[PDB]
Amino acid sequence: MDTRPIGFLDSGVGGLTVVCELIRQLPHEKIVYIGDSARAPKKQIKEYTWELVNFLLTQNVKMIVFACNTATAVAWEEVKAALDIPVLGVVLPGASAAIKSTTKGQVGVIGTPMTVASDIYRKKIQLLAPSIQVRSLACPKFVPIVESNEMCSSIAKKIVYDSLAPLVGKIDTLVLGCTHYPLLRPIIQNVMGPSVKLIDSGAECVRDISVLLNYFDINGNYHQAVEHRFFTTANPEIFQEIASIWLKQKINVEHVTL
Amino acid sequence: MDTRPIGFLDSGVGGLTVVCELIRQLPHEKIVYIGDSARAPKKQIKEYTWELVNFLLTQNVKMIVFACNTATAVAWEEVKAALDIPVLGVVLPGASAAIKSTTKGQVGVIGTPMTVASDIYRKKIQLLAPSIQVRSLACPKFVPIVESNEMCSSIAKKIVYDSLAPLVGKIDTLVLGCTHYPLLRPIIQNVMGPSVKLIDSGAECVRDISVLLNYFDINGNYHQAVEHRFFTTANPEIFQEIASIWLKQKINVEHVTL
Ligand SMILES: N[C@H](C[C@H](Cc1ccc2ccccc2c1)C(=O)O)C(=O)O
Ligand SMILES: N[C@H](C[C@H](Cc1ccc2ccccc2c1)C(=O)O)C(=O)O
Repeated sequence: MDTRPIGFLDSGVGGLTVVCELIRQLPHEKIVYIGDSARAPKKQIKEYTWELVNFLLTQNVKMIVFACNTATAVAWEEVKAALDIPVLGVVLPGASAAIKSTTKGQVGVIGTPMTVASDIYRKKIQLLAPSIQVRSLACPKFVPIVESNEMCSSIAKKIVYDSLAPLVGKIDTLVLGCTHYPLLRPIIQNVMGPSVKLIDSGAECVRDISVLLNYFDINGNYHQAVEHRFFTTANPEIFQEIASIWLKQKINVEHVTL
Repeated sequence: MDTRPIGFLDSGVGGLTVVCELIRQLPHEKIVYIGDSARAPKKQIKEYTWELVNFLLTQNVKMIVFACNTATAVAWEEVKAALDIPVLGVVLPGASAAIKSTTKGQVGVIGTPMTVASDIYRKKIQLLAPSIQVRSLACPKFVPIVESNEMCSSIAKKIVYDSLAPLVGKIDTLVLGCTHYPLLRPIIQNVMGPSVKLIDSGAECVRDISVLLNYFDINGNYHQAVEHRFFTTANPEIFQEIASIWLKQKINVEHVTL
């Protein structure tokens, strides 16, 4: 019965992969997505996140999903306990998925410099499972390559190659700790080898959403969505581009100023 | 960090399959299981369930799982909204799993006479997804066959055969709507044919538990369980038997009188 949309707060266009996963897994659910392209330390990030949470709230969402790994690591738990509606991040489900797929216990997590600096993935993994060895590594060149949509670029494959070098042959499972990275998946697989299982946090988060939607009895109509709404705090046009390619369809973005 | 056990309230020994699923999927979690073998209408079942909930509560559980389809259908939602700790049933996750696996939209759910009379599975399936055709059918001879542990019995296979006749070739997916039935799985598959996907509610419930344990940040120690405790309101010895076979190990049952 609940026709209210699920809200997504991202730091830019990265979270959009989480969205493509939702549309893929729960075609009937409606979406409210706000990506704070503009703006860019920690305490300051909480403030920014809250601004985006309040907006999602004024959009009557039944749920809020932190599609941003950094935001999750900094405010997720706080915002989660301060609201009555469900709030989940992409970090925990990716860590839990990794914990369960590790064969030897040597886990590698890559991601944004800030996500890695927050060291959230390590702290969660070794909190639920202390014995597992976690190896984190920032890949600052990955995000720019994705937004360029030049993944097949042999120039890109080199960056992926050189960037992962430090982890090659040292881990049994690698966590794509940035929602941008699922677009570099094939390349990442090759560079690591078929012996390394890759965990897509965003995708693992969507699989958690259905379970949560059930548990809190707030599902939408399974046979009916189309009323999707996207908000960005800057670069509305470049946003439409990237978003229209990943979601394979032109989408209407609305320039917002919180 | 949460070392509190997960509580299981069953109507007898059936729920034990849900337990074997937990032990299988989350070996580290601890268990408190109460099966009300004694006692046996609707309003009266709520009272009985509550008695078992209060007991589980006096056992300091961090979660309560209705391992009984009938109890779930009658009190789950009530007890769930009256407690601060998480409470999930086996019905919803089995219905949601069926909704998602149905190819044509012709779903068949079997189970206990009471579960079927409650018509809970139909109501939930056509509530979340109105267009799906749901065909329910009581198999009162199934439970007795399982407790006898004579499944390979050609006499049993006949009962399974004749009991499912009404659904054969009329559904694309069949829901094992009784926690007892997973033990008759092979037989049930043959009688339906490889074109029918079977949904094991109990198993689908356990897969939901991990997601919930995460969400409510109440996981136990992943590397440590052994402190499992079983309580039955009658027939403690016959209980030890059945339980020791399904769980492949002698287990200590405690005769309780709520
Ligand atoms: N996800 C990266 C940017 C983030 C930075 C960032 C992290 C959190 C934010 C929260 C609210 C508004 C803006 C934010 C920006 C990162 O490097 O981890 C990107 O989309 O380029
Ligand atoms: N699960 C069946 C018994 C149940 C009956 C039943 C249903 C709910 C109960 C709740 C509390 C105490 C006893 C109960 C007994 C059924 O037929 O659906 C069995 O184990 O034989």
